[PDB]
Amino acid sequence: MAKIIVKKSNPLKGSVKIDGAKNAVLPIIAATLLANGKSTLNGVPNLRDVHVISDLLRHVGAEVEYKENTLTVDASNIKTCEAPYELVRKMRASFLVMGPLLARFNSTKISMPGGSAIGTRPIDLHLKGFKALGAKIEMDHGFVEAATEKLVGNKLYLDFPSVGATENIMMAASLAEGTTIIENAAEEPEIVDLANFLNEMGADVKGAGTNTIKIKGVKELKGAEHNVIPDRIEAATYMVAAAMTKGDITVENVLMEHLKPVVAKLREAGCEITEMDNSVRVVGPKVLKPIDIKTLPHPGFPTDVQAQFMAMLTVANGTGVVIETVFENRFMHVAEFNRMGANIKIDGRSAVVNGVDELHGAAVNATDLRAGAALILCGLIAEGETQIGEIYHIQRGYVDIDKKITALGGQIEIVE
Amino acid sequence: MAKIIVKKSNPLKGSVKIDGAKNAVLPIIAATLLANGKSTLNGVPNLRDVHVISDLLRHVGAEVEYKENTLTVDASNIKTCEAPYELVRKMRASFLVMGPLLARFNSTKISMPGGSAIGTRPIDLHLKGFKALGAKIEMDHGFVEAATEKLVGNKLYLDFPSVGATENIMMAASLAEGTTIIENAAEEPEIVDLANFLNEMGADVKGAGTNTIKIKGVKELKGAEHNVIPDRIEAATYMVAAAMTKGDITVENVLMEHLKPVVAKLREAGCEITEMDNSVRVVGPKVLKPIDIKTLPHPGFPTDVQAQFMAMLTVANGTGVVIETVFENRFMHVAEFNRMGANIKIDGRSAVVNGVDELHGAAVNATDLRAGAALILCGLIAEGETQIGEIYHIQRGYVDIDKKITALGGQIEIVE
Amino acid sequence: MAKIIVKKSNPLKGSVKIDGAKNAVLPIIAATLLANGKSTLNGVPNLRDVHVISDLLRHVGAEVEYKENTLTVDASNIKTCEAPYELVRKMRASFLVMGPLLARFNSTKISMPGGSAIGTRPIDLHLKGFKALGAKIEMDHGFVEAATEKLVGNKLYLDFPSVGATENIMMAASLAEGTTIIENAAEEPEIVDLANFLNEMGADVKGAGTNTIKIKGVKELKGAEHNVIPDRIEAATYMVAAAMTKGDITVENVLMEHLKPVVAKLREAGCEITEMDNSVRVVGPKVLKPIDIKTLPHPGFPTDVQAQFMAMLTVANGTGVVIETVFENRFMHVAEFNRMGANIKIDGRSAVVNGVDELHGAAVNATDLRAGAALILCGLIAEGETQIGEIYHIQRGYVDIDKKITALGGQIEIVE
Amino acid sequence: MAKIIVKKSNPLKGSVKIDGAKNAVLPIIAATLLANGKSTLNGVPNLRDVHVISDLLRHVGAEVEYKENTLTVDASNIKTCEAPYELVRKMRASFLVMGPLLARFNSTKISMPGGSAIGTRPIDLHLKGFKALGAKIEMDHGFVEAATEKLVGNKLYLDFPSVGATENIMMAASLAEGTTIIENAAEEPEIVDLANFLNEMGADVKGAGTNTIKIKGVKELKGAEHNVIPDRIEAATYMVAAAMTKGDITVENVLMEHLKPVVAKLREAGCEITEMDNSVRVVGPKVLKPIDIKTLPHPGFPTDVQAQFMAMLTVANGTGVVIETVFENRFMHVAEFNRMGANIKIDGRSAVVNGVDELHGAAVNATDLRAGAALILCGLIAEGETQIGEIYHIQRGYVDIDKKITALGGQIEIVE
Ligand SMILES: C=C(O[C@H]1[C@H](O)[C@@H](CO)O[C@H](OP(=O)(O)OP(=O)(O)OC[C@H]2O[C@@H](n3ccc(=O)[nH]c3=O)[C@H](O)[C@@H]2O)[C@@H]1NC(C)=O)C(=O)O
Ligand SMILES: C=C(O[C@H]1[C@H](O)[C@@H](CO)O[C@H](OP(=O)(O)OP(=O)(O)OC[C@H]2O[C@@H](n3ccc(=O)[nH]c3=O)[C@H](O)[C@@H]2O)[C@@H]1NC(C)=O)C(=O)O
Ligand SMILES: C=C(O[C@H]1[C@H](O)[C@@H](CO)O[C@H](OP(=O)(O)OP(=O)(O)OC[C@H]2O[C@@H](n3ccc(=O)[nH]c3=O)[C@H](O)[C@@H]2O)[C@@H]1NC(C)=O)C(=O)O
Ligand SMILES: C=C(O[C@H]1[C@H](O)[C@@H](CO)O[C@H](OP(=O)(O)OP(=O)(O)OC[C@H]2O[C@@H](n3ccc(=O)[nH]c3=O)[C@H](O)[C@@H]2O)[C@@H]1NC(C)=O)C(=O)O
Ligand code: NA
Ligand code: NA
Repeated sequence: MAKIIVKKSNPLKGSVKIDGAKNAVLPIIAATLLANGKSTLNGVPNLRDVHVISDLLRHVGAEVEYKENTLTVDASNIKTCEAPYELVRKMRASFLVMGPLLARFNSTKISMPGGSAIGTRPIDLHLKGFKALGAKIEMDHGFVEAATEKLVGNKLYLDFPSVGATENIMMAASLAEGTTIIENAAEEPEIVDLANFLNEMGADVKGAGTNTIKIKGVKELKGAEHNVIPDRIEAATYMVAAAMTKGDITVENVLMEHLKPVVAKLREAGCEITEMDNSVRVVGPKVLKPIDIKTLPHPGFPTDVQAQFMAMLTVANGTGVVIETVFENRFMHVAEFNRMGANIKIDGRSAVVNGVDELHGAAVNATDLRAGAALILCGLIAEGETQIGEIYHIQRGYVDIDKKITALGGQIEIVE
Repeated sequence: MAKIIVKKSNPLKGSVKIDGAKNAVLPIIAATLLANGKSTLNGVPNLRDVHVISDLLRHVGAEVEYKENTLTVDASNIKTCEAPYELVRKMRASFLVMGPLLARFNSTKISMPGGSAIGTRPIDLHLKGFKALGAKIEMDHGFVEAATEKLVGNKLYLDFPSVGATENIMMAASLAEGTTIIENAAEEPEIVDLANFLNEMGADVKGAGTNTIKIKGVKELKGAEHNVIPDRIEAATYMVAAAMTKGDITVENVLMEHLKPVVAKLREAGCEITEMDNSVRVVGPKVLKPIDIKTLPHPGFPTDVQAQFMAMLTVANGTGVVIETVFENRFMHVAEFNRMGANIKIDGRSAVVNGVDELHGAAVNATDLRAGAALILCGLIAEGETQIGEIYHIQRGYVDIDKKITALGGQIEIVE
Repeated sequence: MAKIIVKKSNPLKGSVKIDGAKNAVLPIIAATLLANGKSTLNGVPNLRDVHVISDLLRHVGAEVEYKENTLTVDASNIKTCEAPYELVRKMRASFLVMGPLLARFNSTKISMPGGSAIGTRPIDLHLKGFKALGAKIEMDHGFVEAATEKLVGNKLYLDFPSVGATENIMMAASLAEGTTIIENAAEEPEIVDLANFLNEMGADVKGAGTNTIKIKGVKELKGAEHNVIPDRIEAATYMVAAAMTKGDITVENVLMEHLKPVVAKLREAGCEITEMDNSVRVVGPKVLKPIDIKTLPHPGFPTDVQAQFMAMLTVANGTGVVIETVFENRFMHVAEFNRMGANIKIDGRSAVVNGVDELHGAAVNATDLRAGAALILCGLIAEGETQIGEIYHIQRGYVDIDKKITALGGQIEIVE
Repeated sequence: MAKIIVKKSNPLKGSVKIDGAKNAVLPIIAATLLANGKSTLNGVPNLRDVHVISDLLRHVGAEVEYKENTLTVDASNIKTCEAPYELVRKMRASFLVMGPLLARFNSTKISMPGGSAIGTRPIDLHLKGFKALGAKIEMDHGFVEAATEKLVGNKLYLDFPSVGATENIMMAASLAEGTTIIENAAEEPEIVDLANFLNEMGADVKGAGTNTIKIKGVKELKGAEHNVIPDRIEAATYMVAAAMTKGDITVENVLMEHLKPVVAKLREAGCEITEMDNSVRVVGPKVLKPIDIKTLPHPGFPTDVQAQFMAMLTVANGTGVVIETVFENRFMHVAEFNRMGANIKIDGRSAVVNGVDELHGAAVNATDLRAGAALILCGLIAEGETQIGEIYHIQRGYVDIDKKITALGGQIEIVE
């Protein structure tokens, strides 16, 4: 089956346009279900996970049309409030329809996400929020059912500033009676994009991007046009590629505000970075300085760039430490980096990376979306040729990574 | 040497006035050193750590006067910029004079804090910030020296949202040339109090209490009058005491905004809590419901109430899990709780508490400030009599815990 | 693709014959490569991993014949000393030919194992041992090459009592010049079986099953007949099944010595166990008592029975804690147990299991060999019907689990 | 109060005689209580912990005489079976009288050890063993009481190969009716010494030093003469000192068998070591090679030499990783090493040591016995002068460390 073949490449040089954020668009597509009427989402990346959640909206009865980076949804006449096992198994962000459906129909039944490549990932905080709003929860043969006679706003506290739980609870609260306060909310940029979209539909959401979000429920929402924010993780991926290849890359169609920790850590590693209004230029250092990273809730260093920064550290001039506080098992890529000649040792949530002279091409498997992209970065600097398998992991969340890297001068090819 | 003797007590009932926040006043006292002139701090708790940092200010040449909860400082004619080993060894918040002194005199030499009861606690992020402002750092025989020809504002990123580093860097940046941005800042309420005080002295600090703080340096600051915020951890301590003793306590002179996670978790445990403008009433449940807590940066659950909530969980109706993400070794109290008949097992950063019928009085030692207070809470509900040793831990950060608990109907006595 | 369908079942009752140990036979098959001549292995389980390593022996030029639980190997005329990427990727115990090949031909090149379902699993200790014997090591594009002018016995210390490293080093040392001492050796029963087989071929291996193994190299080894020990993990799997289903099962063709920790922990959980010469009877309790387990090197509790004991604990009468010290990510099954209604929370290497009334059938995926078998145990007691996917994990290491459970009265079927 | 002053020293050269093992003698002194009659222990180190447990034996009514490294005990006419809070608080090995007293009198009451400098250290496995022998356990106000109508031999499984629990259970089982089997026993050399002493008194203990110990109870034991084994941790401490100071030291009166992992790791670090019958010569390398250590049950690397090897690694030529699997909080020394200019970062149970050019003298505090000795090793190589406080930690478990290091050419002094 399919492989990505990467060869030792030239320093990457030129411009790359960044697509719309996967992780903004998935909850915003779920949010269209809140509205009686038609929404228009612009800047939608052409990704498999977008098509899967589109098919979930079709399954519950919304009218969905995608073309040329615009997705329309008419949720006027939703029929059903069940998310079947196969769709949640394919893509766990499916779970984000639970909030909207519960809010629109007072009842929903959603397959409970199972194992994940990057860890045991419970959805307890989502359900905590729904119960605080007056939903009763029960489990039936792998499904979780939530039903109420009406949602009522309430104060609720998130034990962890969960991105997903913040999204699900915000959407449910938008149509509740009264005022909801989400304490210890996720501050991620995608949370702000979602809130903006809810407000464009007629909601009253304040505080998004802060530690506390206040939602005053409205009786009804209407379809609206929204421009999705740019993919900050894709941007970061190309910024790291510039660092690792000692290249010079302008990343176009980005928001600097959303890239703060990545910019800071790349500068600490030796990069020369120029921040502009809609773009950032990254020039890689001649010698990579070892740095440490610790993944944390935004605006701490993002776990979605952890594997990619680890890959950069494998040829840094010294010892770097990576600490993963957000996910349990997000080190499955380490053994693959080691096949390419890295010197990485893990214990618990920390990985000690001892920089080597260079990596050497080898047959490797992507273990997950961000680690696969990290193996592509390894393959750009590794001597010889790298063959990456299980490439569906990559293809589900990066638009045309082969074409974008090809246009920056790298040697990469998807073969079937 | 001295002991606190606690006996099985009546349910606590009545009102308790909360003192000024230890952890607000210590950085605000350090901040008085920034000003050429005299500051007046009202609501200063009469605590040993206040007197230690006062003596540190005396050592560098400030004029300090304390009386009846007001502290005045005239920092007009500071002489010296060295913090000696004995003062930092006695109280590690001593380290918070480094920022002000560096800013006022362009040079400072500060003993580097050593071991701590609750963990290995580096000060690397403080120094990261100072270097970003143009300070050169070097180590000399246990001291860290930082010197510059002038501080210049800069963007800097905190790998962890460190309370202390946020404080130290904010104070240094207040007199720097140009604009400093602290990304991934601590959002703790004490950070806001400090910023307010800097602004009262003439500074330009915006964003405090958010994830990003922007400081535009000014050439000079002037002494100002400030009212310190109330001690949110002391308040929480009494709120827990109400829960554990099945009492009914009004905590006076508090800010509900600062107590959000404690209020939420006590309500989840079964308490009936009434939030008012300057006070909160806590009525304890008849049966404590087991809850889980996870310590996190504000507004996540505070590590300073972790031991005290653990103590509550030792008689809860089931199994609770405590996860300490902020400090490394903040479980030294567990063996002492176990001497009183708790059923607690730890591995790594998690403690599994299996609720028991009741605790039984025993001879125990406080291991640190918040754990000692937790042993007092255990002793209020434990059968018989509890004798607590190493009480200096407690006395350094609680005002008259014997008198306040005595006025709420508990049986407690300090003996010499 | 294929599924195992398990339904709520009767208590299991009757006898089950245990097959030969997967984990004894794989290193013993690698060890046949040491001998110039023909070996005969009896009690070989008819498992996919046996056929994969057989094909690896074919690839290097040994003559291999399997029939009716006997495998013969003639290693007289080995041709090549390379283990290709596809065979090691399929089955990482492939790596165990490195020791024999290095010893027979003074040179070997072996693909370095990559990611594993249950953790990042380096092979550094294997290479440490080979270097101590005089091998030079280098990496070439995912392969590790080891070559010497002659192996010479030496003292070497294992940082961890690695099963695989102990096996690989013992086999290499059997043909070395002089005496090797392996300090901090694995004491697992499979290590003793291997040593016995080496001695049957003419080796001089003493201390196997103790913390120190002394090998005096011989110039040549000869094929021998060996009876492989019974599969202690398969036995344990059926013993757990008896406990969980409240059944009464005699496990036939086992060695009690190898089952000590499993027998002790099942008795602590409430089982009535009768140890006999070649068999053990397990009668399950009416109420399962919660127990804690901590995985450790033999004779500590085996990590290969961890998932299966976790599954038992999901319906125990209280709270049990599972601590995995041997493998990093061996909790991927937890999310699947949770889909079936378990109440499991993990942090770091510990899992807190809060016993529930009963499990409920659901669609689940095996994540690995021992966890898949654990999902079958869940499905026997879960209400309704459980559908298990990714069943190749199970089928690679259990002989006819459907037929054996069917003969004990359970309802299970493999469908294609 | 008292300090140890160490100055940058010459390479250590000469011979040092090692004393009797603290950790052998403490359980062997407890074991004298088993015998009706008089025991004579030779090679008893003149240590405070020896005098504390001697006073515990006096408290229960044994006749104890110490002189010139011989301790006699007549346990003929024991009166009482209670270990008071003050003696256990002073020295937690006090707990090891519980087994003997329970066995001699069928009843005992022992204060339950509280907090410890190096971790939360439960005694649950001790009690598990006693209950398996027919003892009923209950807690009374910090004491644990264990009583039976008679101890009866039984099989019991240790979840962890606890040194203390193995000792306590072995001593209790020596006078039980029938045969006890301890599965997953501690294999530490001190366990063998104890068993030898029990057998010298008339017991029947086999398997000590293996993973399984079988005790056939006898009705009565008689006082015997015993020669205690040498202190393997003291020996290791001086061996490390040779490595760190680039010296050349013969350690006299040792058993090489007990030092295997320390010898292996020092050789991996670059030392030239010569093993002899009663002694070992260690010559330190010119450049220390970084190594990793992982603490484990014997014969894995001992946790009691972890701090001392960490100290060696602070000036090694590269990055070493220390992993502590045995104790929870055994990193309290790290902040003190950092005051002396080390570069150590911890997360969870792992410490990353990044070797520096040299350490620099500073005021430091011992946190515990083995860490204090490690600070002395730091002070021998640190530039200038090191002042170590809280020296009682050191003095309780090292005989005349000042005099022994002075005789090897180091500059050290205890001042009062
Ligand atoms: C890996 C992905 O990207 C992830 C990204 O890594 C994380 C962190 O920034 O935030 C999103 O996941 P998420 O919403 O599942 O993440 P969070 O809920 O913040 O999870 C972080 C931590 O919270 C825990 N968590 C989350 C929810 C909950 O109810 N309980 C809970 O314990 C998780 O198990 C984890 O330990 C992204 N996904 C989307 C669709 O936005 C992906 O799903 O493809
Ligand atoms: C225990 C105390 O209270 C503490 C309270 O527990 C914590 C957390 O809320 O915030 C203050 O400490 P702090 O400023 O030292 O805490 P933080 O800097 O946030 O430390 C949290 C975490 O960050 C780490 N940290 C901090 C600074 C740094 O340069 N590097 C670093 O790794 C710490 O080791 C720890 O793992 C309080 N002290 C004062 C005077 O405000 C006490 O010092 O008495
Ligand atoms: C899961 C399997 O069964 C496993 C079983 O779980 C373990 C533990 O009992 O022992 C065998 O693996 P193994 O030989 O790879 O296991 P070990 O080497 O003991 O690994 C235990 C620990 O040591 C570590 N380890 C091992 C070798 C090494 O060079 N370095 C290292 O750090 C591992 O990563 C792990 O953390 C079994 N496999 C066979 C074929 O005997 C399987 O491979 O199917
Ligand atoms: C630090 C000391 O030396 C120690 C030495 O570090 C350790 C490890 O080698 O073995 C002796 O302690 P010990 O008998 O208390 O140690 P162990 O019982 O093996 O403890 C190791 C691990 O097992 C745990 N443990 C032990 C007993 C128990 O019932 N439950 C339990 O969980 C401990 O908490 C720890 O995590 C030494 N003490 C003596 C008097 O022999 C000291 O007490 O001064
Ligand atoms: Na844990
Ligand atoms: Na770690």
